[PDB]
Amino acid sequence: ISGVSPLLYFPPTTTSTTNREDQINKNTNIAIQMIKR
Amino acid sequence: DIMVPSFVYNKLPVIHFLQEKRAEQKLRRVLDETYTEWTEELDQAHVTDAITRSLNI
Repeated sequence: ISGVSPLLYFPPTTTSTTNREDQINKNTNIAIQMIKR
Repeated sequence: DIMVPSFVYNKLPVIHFLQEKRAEQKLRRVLDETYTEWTEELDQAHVTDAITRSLNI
């Protein structure tokens, strides 16, 4: 890790609001699509 | 009244035996055609992998 880095690592959390329901809904839709294929 | 009846009576046992054997054969054929069909379903690991790719990870 030699060399002074320009920035301090911070969590990549930028989508502060990401409802669990939407994520599981998208997972379901992808799962359904793959199953149908 | 005498002859045909006697010969029918003589026939009865063999025919009964053969028909019993035939019914047993039918049952045996019915049993022999039964096979359990194990179905295969898409592994969920691939679904999880595709979910990860969609996240751009």
